[PDB]
Amino acid sequence: AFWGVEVKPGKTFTLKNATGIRRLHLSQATLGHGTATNRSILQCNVGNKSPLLLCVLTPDKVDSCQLNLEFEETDEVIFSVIGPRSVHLTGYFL
Amino acid sequence: AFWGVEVKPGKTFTLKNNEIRRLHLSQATLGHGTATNRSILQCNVGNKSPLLLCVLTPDKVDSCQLNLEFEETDEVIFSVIGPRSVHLTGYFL
Amino acid sequence: AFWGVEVKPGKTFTLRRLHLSQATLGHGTATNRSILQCNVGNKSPLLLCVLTPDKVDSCQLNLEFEETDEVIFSVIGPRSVHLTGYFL
Amino acid sequence: AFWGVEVKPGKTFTLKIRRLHLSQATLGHGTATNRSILQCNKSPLLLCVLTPDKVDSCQLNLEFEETDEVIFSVIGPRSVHLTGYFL
Amino acid sequence: AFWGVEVKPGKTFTLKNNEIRRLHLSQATLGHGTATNRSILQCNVGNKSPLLLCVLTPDKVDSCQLNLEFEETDEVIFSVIGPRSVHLTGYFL
Repeated sequence: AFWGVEVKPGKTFTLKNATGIRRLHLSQATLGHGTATNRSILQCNVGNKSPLLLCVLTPDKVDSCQLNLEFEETDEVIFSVIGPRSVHLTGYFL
Repeated sequence: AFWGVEVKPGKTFTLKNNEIRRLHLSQATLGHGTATNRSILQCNVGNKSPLLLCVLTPDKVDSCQLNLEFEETDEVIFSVIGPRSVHLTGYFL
Repeated sequence: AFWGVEVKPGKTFTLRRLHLSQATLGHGTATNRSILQCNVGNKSPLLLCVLTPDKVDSCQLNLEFEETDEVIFSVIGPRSVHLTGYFL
Repeated sequence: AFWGVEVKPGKTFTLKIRRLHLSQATLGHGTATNRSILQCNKSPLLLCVLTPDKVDSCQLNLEFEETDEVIFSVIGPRSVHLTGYFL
Repeated sequence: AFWGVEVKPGKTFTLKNNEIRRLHLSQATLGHGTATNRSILQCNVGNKSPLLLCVLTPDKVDSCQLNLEFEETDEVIFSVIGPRSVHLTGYFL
């Protein structure tokens, strides 16, 4: 059931499917290790639709936060991180 | 299925349930900008008196959980009062 | 499904299963805190949350009610509290 | 469905009705500035810490049954209002 | 239903399913101590690379919601990096 991935500052995670589609519950975003003080923003693109901000993590202030989103899509979902430090996404499949 | 929209400052998003789904609103995140004044997320199902959903303060409370649910015949109008947009995210069912 | 009410400082609201999701501090310039209180019948009052202006302006509750008994929400403090949630 | 109890700074609460969902802990009335800790009982586990004028309430979202040990205690100067609902 | 364990600093707790239940991890609370450095909750499944679950900072963020669920064939290794323990609480099913 458990699911998780570290999305890195220049890299992107894509969630695709393979005729069946699983439903993923994204629960938590946690700031990764680093010394940089600038914030990291978690961003999401479904297809070509404009990107949506999921959360903002500020080192030593808001180091992790709840998301509780759910994904069961026919289009690929692209998570990206803008900022100096990676974001650990954790959750579970339904 | 995933759902989301960026509500710009001083603008309105309208949720229609015409052609019928139940939306779970999960998260509100402050958008990009340099302004330090707060943004308030507002909701009105009807021309009714608006109810406050949450307050986002730059560099203090940049996002917050909502966990509201909508399944209405009337339109639902979300609005943002403040200098920076609010990204609403959630999911159907 | 959506449900909500603004409980004014000097006022009480009286209430199948309602999921109370969110409490948000209302407009005003007062800096004193507001406390959300709940009286279910002759029972002693229980505190649901505390909102402090410019510090804790809203918070999750995630409570549920379906009560043959009358539920009375009240706010002690200078500013109103917007309660939001949903049925079922 | 609604459920709640004020656990006083020096008193223990036990559950004695359905599958209980503990949702919220709120600091009770008082002027004391010292922290209050909510504890559960076997070595006891901390559920949350509430600090006056800093963290006055917080989410829990745990599930209990009377079949369980279920011994809640509060260590600190101010009581803790536990609120939630039965399943 | 209730479940919980204190993961001591630098130590490991193992969630083992065999003989199979679904555990809902709800809450992480910082344990007793005077150290001001942060504690990080970490999760491994088998020999894969560890994922960060949450960060607890003394006197700032002393506890936080997790709402993770586990129902795996392999052991789950929780670990704490930092000076103070982390009390994990949750429930089965």
